This record gives sequence, structure tokens and C-alpha cells, in this order.
Amino acid sequence: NQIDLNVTCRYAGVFHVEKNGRYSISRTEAADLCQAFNSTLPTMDQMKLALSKGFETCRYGFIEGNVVIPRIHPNAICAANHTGVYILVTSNTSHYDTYCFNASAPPEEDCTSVTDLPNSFDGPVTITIVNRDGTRYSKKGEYRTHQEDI
Ligand SMILES: Cc1cccc(N2CCN[C@@H](C)C2)n1
Repeated sequence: NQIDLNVTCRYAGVFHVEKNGRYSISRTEAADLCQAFNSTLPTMDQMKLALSKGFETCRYGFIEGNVVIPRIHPNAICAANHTGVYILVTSNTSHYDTYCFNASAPPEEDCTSVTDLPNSFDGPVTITIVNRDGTRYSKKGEYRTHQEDI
């Protein structure tokens, strides 16, 4: 019973979380997942400020109100070569990665590793935070509050 959470650098508190190496997070799960990091889904303004500090990914993820990809450098296979916060407009499907926002993180680029999941609750899952540098933090718990996400 294991969940891998790949996480990034934070940029003005905003970071990306990919679950189990595939688009697998629902909007309800995303809010619960960010809550386990004492975080919330970023607002569009928070995400735009993170972008300005150096944040970009090549993956769709929830923010408050939309599913987006922050892009700095145009890449044909990431958000159809767009720059800025690219907003997904048309999709059949509901599961993506998520972004999270931690107000207590540093104001600009923070590329230290994540070493805690501070607000997970008691539960049976081995949750492993996987940093981009491969360092890992694991803890037994749960963060999903909606049965349909389990
Ligand atoms: C990955 C990285 C490393 C150092 C700086 C940086 N940014 C500075 C602010 N603006 C961004 C376009 C780029 N991004």
C-alpha cells in the first residue's frame, strides 16, 4: 500500500506534485494532498508569481479554478510551445498532477529537498516523497478524505 509523490523545487511557495508517475490526481484529491503539505492549491496570481521566479514544468496540474502548465521556455511538446501560465481548455478527462502553495516557503527559488509531509493523518499507506535529486522521505499515513479517491 504505497504512494509515491514526486515533488519539485518551490518557487514563491509553489511546487508541483506528481503521484505514482502518472496523471492520477482528482481535484478533490489534489486539495487533500496539498493540505498534507500544509499547503493549498495555488491561485492563478500565486502561480504567475512563481513562474516569474523561475518555475516551469511540462505537466498539467491543478491550481484553484484551472488545470495549468507554467512555461518559461517554449517547447513544442510542453503546452503546445506556449509560454506563461498555459491553461488547459479542452480535455475529456479529469485526472492530472497538482500544484501546491506553501505560504511559509522562501519567497523566490527554493531548490532544497522536501523532507517532511507534516500534515498527513493516521493511516495505512506508505507515502514516499521523491525529490528530483532522488532523496526520499517516507511516512505511514493517509491524506485522502474522499472515499472515491482511494
Ligand atoms: C531554474 C532557475 C535558476 C535560476 C534562476 C531562474 N529564474 C530567475 C527568474 N526568472 C526566471 C525566468 C528564471 N530559474
